[PDB]
Amino acid sequence: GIVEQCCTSICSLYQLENYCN
Amino acid sequence: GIVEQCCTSICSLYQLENYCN
Amino acid sequence: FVNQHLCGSHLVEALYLVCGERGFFYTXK
Amino acid sequence: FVNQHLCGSHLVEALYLVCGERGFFYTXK
Ligand code: NA
Ligand code: NA
Repeated sequence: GIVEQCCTSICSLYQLENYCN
Repeated sequence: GIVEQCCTSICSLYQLENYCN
Repeated sequence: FVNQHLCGSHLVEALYLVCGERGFFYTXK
Repeated sequence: FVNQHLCGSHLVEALYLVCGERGFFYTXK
């Protein structure tokens, strides 16, 4: 999930935008 | 929506919790 | 902190604090 | 601001800034 991808690993714009509605 | 209920009017815990997963 | 006008980042912050490990959805405008 | 470790309120803030008027969903743990 987002924590694994952005908190415990380095986040990316690419990944963040997957959580926009 | 949440903006109408919590931003342009006064928010409540009751309303906020409706947006928790 | 919840019983006031909450806009933008202030509203997101309140959702974060209230919802905790549940998470939340923020859908505006 | 997005290319780093982002946790908790820091992550919510990044979602808020990136997603803008779209809004977002935050589902952790
Ligand atoms: Na609290
Ligand atoms: Na920006």
